[PDB]
Amino acid sequence: FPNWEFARMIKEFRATLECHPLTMTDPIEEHRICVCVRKRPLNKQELAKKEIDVISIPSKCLLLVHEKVDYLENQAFCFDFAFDETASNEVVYRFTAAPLVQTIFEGGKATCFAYGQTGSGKTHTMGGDLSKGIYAMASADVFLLKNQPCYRKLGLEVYVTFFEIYNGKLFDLLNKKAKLRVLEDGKQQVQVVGLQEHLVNSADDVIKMIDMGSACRTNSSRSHACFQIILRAKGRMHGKFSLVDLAGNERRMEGAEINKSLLALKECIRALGQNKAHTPFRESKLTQVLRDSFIGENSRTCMIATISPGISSCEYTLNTLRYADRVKEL
Ligand SMILES: Nc1ncnc2c1ncn2[C@@H]1O[C@H](COP(=O)(O)OP(=O)(O)O)[C@@H](O)[C@H]1O
Ligand SMILES: [Mg+2]
Repeated sequence: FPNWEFARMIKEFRATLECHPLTMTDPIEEHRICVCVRKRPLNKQELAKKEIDVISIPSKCLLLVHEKVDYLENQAFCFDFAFDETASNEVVYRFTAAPLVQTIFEGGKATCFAYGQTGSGKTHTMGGDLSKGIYAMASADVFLLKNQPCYRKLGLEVYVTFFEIYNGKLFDLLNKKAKLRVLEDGKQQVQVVGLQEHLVNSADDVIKMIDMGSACRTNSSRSHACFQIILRAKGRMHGKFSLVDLAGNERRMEGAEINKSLLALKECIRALGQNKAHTPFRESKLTQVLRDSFIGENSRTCMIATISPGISSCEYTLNTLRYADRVKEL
């Protein structure tokens, strides 16, 4: 009843729109830079306040934003994958993090980020509803891949880390929120001093670590959480996957550290894209710690831009989409 016949126009547009959504049998794609969008459904509180759903997904790659002016104006965005409200964590995982698990076994570096406004679904995507969770699904597949004959030969051990970044400070979530320190040497290599890697022999051990870690993390909407899977051959690093649940991108309080951090990340992803010798890693603790993952022939990244579909979040949604749009730009 409040926001005009805008809801009626949106419904009429949806009834005419013939859709071609993503399914689980669609072939997995191999991208150096994979940029996705994930729309979460309206919650019970949003449905109670009569929030209009202003997002449609007519294909595996296309996202539409419905704007009132006062007549319907539809804005289109194109991504590698667009996940609608029917997409489970399992479906999202398949097309994002899952193809990057093999990368770490070939001796590469992989990164996976969940980016978007607070309440959009980043933690739900990475950690789980409480149901997995990209961290758990990646961990499970790491242990399946290392039990295979090809890789069982390599003599690989699996280590894990889990830390958060808040106000330019790193805290170890597996070692009682200890304030670690990030150092850079004369060759631009970065080390997190005091960060202990934990040896794990099963995905069940990792789940206990994530749960141990998630219990620590607190507002958790103002911090980045980074979970790492590290493959070591004989103590020598073979491969690394870093999975990050970023701080909310929406904007007295502080959001200047977050915004510079997110801007720095975009530039680092963009630079990996262009196979550049230098990227502005130093501009944030997040990019400094992940420096190693934005360089190399066999370094790959995925970003999942999570969006809240309600009319009230429209401006924040457009900011998220505009940012994700500039992440994979030649
Ligand atoms: N795709 C989804 N399907 C169902 N519920 C979701 C989905 N994404 C998010 N939610 C729910 O919405 C709420 C907020 O999500 P959350 O992951 O905490 O957001 P964020 O980390 O981006 O701030 C939670 O109760 C969560 O389970
Ligand atoms: Mg969260």
